[PDB]
Amino acid sequence: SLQPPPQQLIVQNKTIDLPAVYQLNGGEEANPHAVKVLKELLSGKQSSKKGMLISIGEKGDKSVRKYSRQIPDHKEGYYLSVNEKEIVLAGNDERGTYYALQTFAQLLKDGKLPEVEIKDYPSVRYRGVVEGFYGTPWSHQARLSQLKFYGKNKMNTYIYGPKDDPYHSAPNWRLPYPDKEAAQLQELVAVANENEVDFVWAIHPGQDIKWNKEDRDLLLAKFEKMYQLGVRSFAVFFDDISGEGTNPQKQAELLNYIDEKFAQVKPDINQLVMCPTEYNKSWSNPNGNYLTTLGDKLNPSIQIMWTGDRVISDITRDGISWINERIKRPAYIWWNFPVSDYVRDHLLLGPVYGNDTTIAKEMSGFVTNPMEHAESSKIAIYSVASYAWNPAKYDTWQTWKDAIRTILPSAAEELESFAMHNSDLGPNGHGYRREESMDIQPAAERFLKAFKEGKNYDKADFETLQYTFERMKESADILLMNTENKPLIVEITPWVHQFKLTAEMGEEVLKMVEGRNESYFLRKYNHVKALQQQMFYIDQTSNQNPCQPGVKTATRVIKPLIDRTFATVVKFFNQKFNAHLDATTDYMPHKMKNLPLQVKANRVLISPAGNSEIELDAIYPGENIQINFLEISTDGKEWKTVDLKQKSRLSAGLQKAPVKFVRFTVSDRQFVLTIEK
Ligand SMILES: CC(=O)N[C@H]1/C(=N/OC(=O)Nc2ccccc2)O[C@H](CO)[C@@H](O)[C@@H]1O
Ligand SMILES: *CCC(=O)Nc1nc(OCC)c2ccccc2n1
Ligand SMILES: [Ca+2]
Repeated sequence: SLQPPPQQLIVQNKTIDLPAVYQLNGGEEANPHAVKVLKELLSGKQSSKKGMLISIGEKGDKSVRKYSRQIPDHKEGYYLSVNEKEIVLAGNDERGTYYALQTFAQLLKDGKLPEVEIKDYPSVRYRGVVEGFYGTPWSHQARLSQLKFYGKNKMNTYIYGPKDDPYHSAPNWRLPYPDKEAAQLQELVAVANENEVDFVWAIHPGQDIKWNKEDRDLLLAKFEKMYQLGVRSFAVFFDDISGEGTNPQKQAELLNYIDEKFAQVKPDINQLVMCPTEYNKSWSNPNGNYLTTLGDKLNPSIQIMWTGDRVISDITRDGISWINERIKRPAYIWWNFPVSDYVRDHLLLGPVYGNDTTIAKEMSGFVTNPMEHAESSKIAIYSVASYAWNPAKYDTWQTWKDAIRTILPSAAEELESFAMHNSDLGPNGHGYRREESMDIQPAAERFLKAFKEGKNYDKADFETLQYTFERMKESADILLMNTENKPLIVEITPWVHQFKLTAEMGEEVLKMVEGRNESYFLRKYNHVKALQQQMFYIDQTSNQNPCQPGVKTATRVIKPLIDRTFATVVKFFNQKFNAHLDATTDYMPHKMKNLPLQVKANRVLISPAGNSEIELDAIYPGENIQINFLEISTDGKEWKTVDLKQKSRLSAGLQKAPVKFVRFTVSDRQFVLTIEK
């Protein structure tokens, strides 16, 4: 179950016991970070000249002289061997020896090891994570846990650049970090050194940069300050800006100046990376030369980032050849998944897939932009680690499961059950979607076809939907009480509650389908109406972010099935008993075309596309109104007019006037009312 899978592996079907007495060779000349891991696995057991020999070292150390032809000639490569007589842990360099110990740890199970020989190295030079999303940046504790996660999975790159960090971007990118933040970054560097991770500190100055010597010197003095805190890798981001910062000639000259007077003057600087203004094909200029200007001017040692054909996209062979021909070097991939800062009411916990597995030679690096929930991003981050190290053997679904069993061994099935139905994005401006609920979709669709048109449904499909809802409630309850990874549970709790209510509503709707007598039907109908109101309450109190507030879950297949079945059986009931039950699926306290009202924060809106009127559930102080292509009231009858101001964009302030009724009548497609709460 080795992850990432080695490049060469030979297994024997013999097993040996971890030596109760051993003899260590090279503990004083091999990588201290590797030796530490090794003595943790050996602790309690006896060290002496007598007993089984264990040899650790880098190529060149006396300890591994006998094995120098077995060691691959690759950066961060290594050689591992286990048999009845000895154990050999030999890297090509110090990082190779560490990675050798990471594979060693997985092999050890029940104090036993397999007789095995491994020769291994990475297909992609730089592999890791870039924290470059919009929203609440990762807490200090989350980042400490991230960096240890990367070393176990042989990730060698952590790029720091949260967009909402003011000392990284606007407005204070010229200012050194305050003492509290500086000591915290100094600890992150230490921890990342211990885990063999390059800490890349980025800076995002392009929105108000001036191409003079004052800003150029200040950017360097900040880089020097970051250097004093330990940083040895650096990046400059020019994404999502307007104005003079988009000049490719000035951008290249700045990065070349950083190379020659900073990166070439220090003794120990590693990566130097920049992100271009045009960072995807769809947004580049055909009548232009931005990318060819960078490609010709940028020093060859400086990397250039790229998200692919679009802002959210999969990386193909056509797409990477399109950019490599222009920038005149292999691209440094910035892959925007599972980042969710444009769909903040969803969790994206599905598998990693869609990236070509034969283009390892065509890319300098590969980093994933994750979500603001750090522990939840581990599922996809684990998969990127596997993909980037050995793409030729990358198995999508098997790594998704292996990730889940590593993140939460105590309740892995319960978490897989949760993630299976929390992976799609819903409709979004990028048109980027993922698979969800694929195992139950066939039976779901067959049940609803037959149900809508009087035919009998297969009893097996009906039982498959009952089995689903029942297991959903098991996982929700078990996950909420799980203390193995308390940070993970805290992140997902609002979705876990909504998950459970979805499942309860599902069971009640299926009982409406069975529908024995009239009295039972109305009982289940009233219970569904209560569950709807409960889902509304969570949606309005939990995760009230300023962008897409609320909580959505199981949206691709499960929620449409429950809503469509509820609407259908309610209409059959009204036809049979001549009744007038409400068939609407989402609770809404306000009232009144078929466009439903929405409540987002303190806003009340109509969904975008004598006359008509909106009635609130009470009186509220009014703030403003916005319409895009006349009167208000508090009791219905006594109205009053306020006029609008145009600039498509009609606005008007209410200035705290009491309001309950709003009307538009016949005078000269968003439509929003903002109130005070
Ligand atoms: C290079 C890159 O991806 N930049 C940002 C990025 N921005 O892409 C945009 O949506 N760009 C944009 C679109 C409209 C207005 C302003 C910027 O995409 C990622 C996914 O949202 C964000 O996390 C990144 O910070
Ligand atoms: C919820 C507020 C919001 O949408 N913030 C946000 N801003 C930007 O761009 C700011 C220039 C953004 C870009 C890409 C993805 C998400 C984003 N969110
Ligand atoms: Ca050495």
